[PDB]
Amino acid sequence: PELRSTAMDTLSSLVFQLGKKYQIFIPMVNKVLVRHRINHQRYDVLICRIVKGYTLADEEEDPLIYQHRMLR
Amino acid sequence: PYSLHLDHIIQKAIATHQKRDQILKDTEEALLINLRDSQVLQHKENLEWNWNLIGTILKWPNVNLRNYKDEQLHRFVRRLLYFYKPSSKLYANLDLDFAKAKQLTVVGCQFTEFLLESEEDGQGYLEDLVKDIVQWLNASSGMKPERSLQNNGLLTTLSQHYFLFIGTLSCHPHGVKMLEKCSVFQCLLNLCSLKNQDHLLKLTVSSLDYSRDGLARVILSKILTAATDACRLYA
Ligand SMILES: Nc1ncnc2c1ncn2[C@@H]1O[C@H](COP(=O)(O)OP(=O)(O)OP(O)(O)=S)[C@@H](O)[C@H]1O
Repeated sequence: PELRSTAMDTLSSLVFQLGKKYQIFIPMVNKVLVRHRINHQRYDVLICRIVKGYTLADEEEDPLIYQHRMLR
Repeated sequence: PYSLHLDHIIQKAIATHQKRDQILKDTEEALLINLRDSQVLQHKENLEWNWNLIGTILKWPNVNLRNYKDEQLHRFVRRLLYFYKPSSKLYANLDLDFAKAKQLTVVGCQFTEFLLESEEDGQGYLEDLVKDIVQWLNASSGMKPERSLQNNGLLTTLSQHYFLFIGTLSCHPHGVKMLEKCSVFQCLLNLCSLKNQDHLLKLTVSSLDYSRDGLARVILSKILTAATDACRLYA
């Protein structure tokens, strides 16, 4: 019950790289999330943009390309 | 797709191809936390809002202003409406090559479809928005004797994206009804005949939806049969 926030931040930073490749894992994690009433705001933003579409070019993108384009 | 018109076209084609052949609840608490952290209701200053959180409130499944009758959500949608209207001169004045330009347009499209997601409670905002859009387009097209010339404001600012809203208003079956409740299709029909502005026909011919039979194909046929030769070639 104490490692919830750090694991959710790590999970959000991991699913930021994965695009639609994480959509198969969402009903597996959602059981554990609703079982212990775990709410994370950035993870909610990311799965809202994963399940319902945001655009077509940003989903399933190489993360090194994003890090290079945001470093410049 | 780099653009946002072709993105909506491909998404609509994939959606109808999926629809031809066949989530969390968060009732009142997490919605209030998300609209609290969204920073819209705290201060009225634009460009300081958390637009990811706004997109997450507008694109969540079961919040649609029809089952959650809270006054804070009505304040939120009224502030977003007053920001997105071109008469208020807030969204329609930001120029191209902006830092956050595609995100505001995507949030605007999902907002004007979220307003349509409540077909019985979302008239008072949607009608005002589309009336302000057709007022701006009649003012800029040349249907008035004031100036009849604002090509320098449409071509370099985000106010050219107001066709995309009509685009994401044109896909749904309840969308064409609301679009014809105002004088939108007749406005484009009169827009088809003019000779000075060719960019507006490029904007309206690549935004509308021609999936079903209706008044959207009549505008396409009118551009294809009787228009400027360059616009006829592009159509
Ligand atoms: N930049 C802005 N963004 C959003 N609203 C603005 C902005 N500038 C002025 N406003 C005003 O805020 C109004 C919408 O606020 P409401 O939905 O009435 O919420 P409210 O807190 O009751 O507002 P007031 O000022 O307290 S009555 C707009 O229609 C304008 O009257």
